Amino acid sequence: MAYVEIIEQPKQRGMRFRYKCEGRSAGSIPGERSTDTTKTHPTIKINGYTGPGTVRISLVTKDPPHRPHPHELVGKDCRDGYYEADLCPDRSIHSFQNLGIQCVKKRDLEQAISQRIQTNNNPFHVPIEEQRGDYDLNAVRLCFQVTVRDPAGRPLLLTPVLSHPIFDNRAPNTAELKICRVNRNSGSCLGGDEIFLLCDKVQKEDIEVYFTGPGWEARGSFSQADVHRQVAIVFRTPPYADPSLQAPVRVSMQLRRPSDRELSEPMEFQYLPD
Amino acid sequence: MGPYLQILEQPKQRGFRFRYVCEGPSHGGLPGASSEKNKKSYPQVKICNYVGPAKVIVQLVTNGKNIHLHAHSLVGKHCEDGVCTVTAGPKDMVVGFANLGILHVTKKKVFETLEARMTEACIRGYNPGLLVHSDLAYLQAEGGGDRQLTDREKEIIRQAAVQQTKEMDLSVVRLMFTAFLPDSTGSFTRRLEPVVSDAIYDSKAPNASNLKIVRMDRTAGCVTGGEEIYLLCDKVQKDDIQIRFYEEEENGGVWEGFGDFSPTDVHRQFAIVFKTPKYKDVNITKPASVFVQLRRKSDLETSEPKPFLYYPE
DNA sequence: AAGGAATTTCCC
DNA sequence: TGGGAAATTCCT
Repeated sequence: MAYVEIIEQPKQRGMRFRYKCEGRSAGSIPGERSTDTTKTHPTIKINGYTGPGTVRISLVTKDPPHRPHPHELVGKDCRDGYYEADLCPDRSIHSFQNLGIQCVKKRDLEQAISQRIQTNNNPFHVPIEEQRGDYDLNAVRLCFQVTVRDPAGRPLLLTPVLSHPIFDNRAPNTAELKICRVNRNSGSCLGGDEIFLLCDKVQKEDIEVYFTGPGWEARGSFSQADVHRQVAIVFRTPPYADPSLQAPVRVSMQLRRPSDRELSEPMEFQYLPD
Repeated sequence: MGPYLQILEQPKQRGFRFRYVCEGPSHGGLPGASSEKNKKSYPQVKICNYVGPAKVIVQLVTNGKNIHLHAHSLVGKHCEDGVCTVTAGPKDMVVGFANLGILHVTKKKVFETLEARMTEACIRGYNPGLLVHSDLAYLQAEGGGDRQLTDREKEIIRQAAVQQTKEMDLSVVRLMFTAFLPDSTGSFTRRLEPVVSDAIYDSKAPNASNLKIVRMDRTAGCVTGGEEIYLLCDKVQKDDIQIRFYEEEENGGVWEGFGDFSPTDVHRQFAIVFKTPKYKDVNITKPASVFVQLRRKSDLETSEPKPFLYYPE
């Protein structure tokens, strides 16, 4: 028949899930490689078919037994929670510019779930008793239950492919990593220089200041007590490999979260001689 | 009249975080303007030129321009329906209100909670139409077993419990003290001039919090000023905050400098990147110690002053 | 749209 | 007791 291949995966970490009351529609889901100027959008690529049909963009969970994720995907053509539209003919590459990821309070948890079953939302079909218990609200994998047509005009539902993980950047434990600004960016190649780093919310229990550099790797020394209300870290700089540098070395420093092994954008830092 | 309500002490006006309903059971109380270091103090009131036994009540009132019933309710002690009822009518008429809690209402449960509040007082003998609507100037300690608030008179409390719902200020509240003395047999009919205290402003309120400088980047710099300093602080508002350096002069005199920074320089209401100001006299030859403090442009409230040291170029 | 803050809840 | 963080409604 035909296969589904999502072209613009959803920006891993960027958007912040919104509650109904949160002015509902207040932005969409950015294309994986979106930029401040060049805005992109998640575009699917249904190969093996070129005509009409439908698309039912649903939202499940990030783990194999892909249960349907409780909170709704609102906006353009989004009904009862999911999304259901069509497929352009002279188009074998359709994108979705209009889709917010709304979150469900814990209070409204199981309700949203019943609303998941009362709507017949179950892309891979997982037994009701299985599709229960706990759910990972801070992350989802958009589903694509698109319908094509065999060589006779008969509708055909292909593989419900999943989108790369979408994490509620509002979630402290998986938001994006940013270094707003920093005290100083020079320090001695002997280390020990206290730095004041301002960052986007981080969880003290799970965070580190990572210092790269060809053949050299270390982290700044600090402590829980040194992270201020999740938006600042006062740490001491690490010794450089050469305890008697001869000329400025421009190493890199980025925020590192062990748990998901992710790193912030690198920031210039230059170790100066003794 | 003679016997009234004297507030011999009051809270600290700012410090306590008025807890809500789903925050847990009495995780604290309302202290008082008295640090002491060893012990402490709660809002203590008394009655001067008093009578014999007497029971004083207390209802949370709204700050605003027109004093009326406040949606929030007091909890614990002799409180019930947000109104504490204390006796303390032995020999002395000094009553201390300790371990009192304040429950914050939902930004939605205001109207509904208000309405009822304006009924628990109407029916009862305390603050009738003198804290709701001045059309029910009576129906207080009239002794009525339970006055049936006519579909007409109950609609008065409704209209009041409707307009006042849009004026309400959920972050500030004031304690009202109303004491009633005995009368005929033993019942407490007659009331003494009710007296409102100061505002206690919720702690979980940004524009009222207690300012503090947890720590700063550097605590010294050149008189020339203009040196960058990092400051980590307790929650503040970018638009309403300022760093202020100051010093004491001979006899009369106080120098004053403000840190140069844009609200954009305030990181998540917890940090500020600013530049030091020029010192009084950039001609000094010896280090001069000044004091730095965090201050709110609105209530001109300050913080614990920190010893900043200026030195020669 | 693309964010920063307020005030209730949630716990350590 | 506190009091920080997670939650979640509010407001450009």
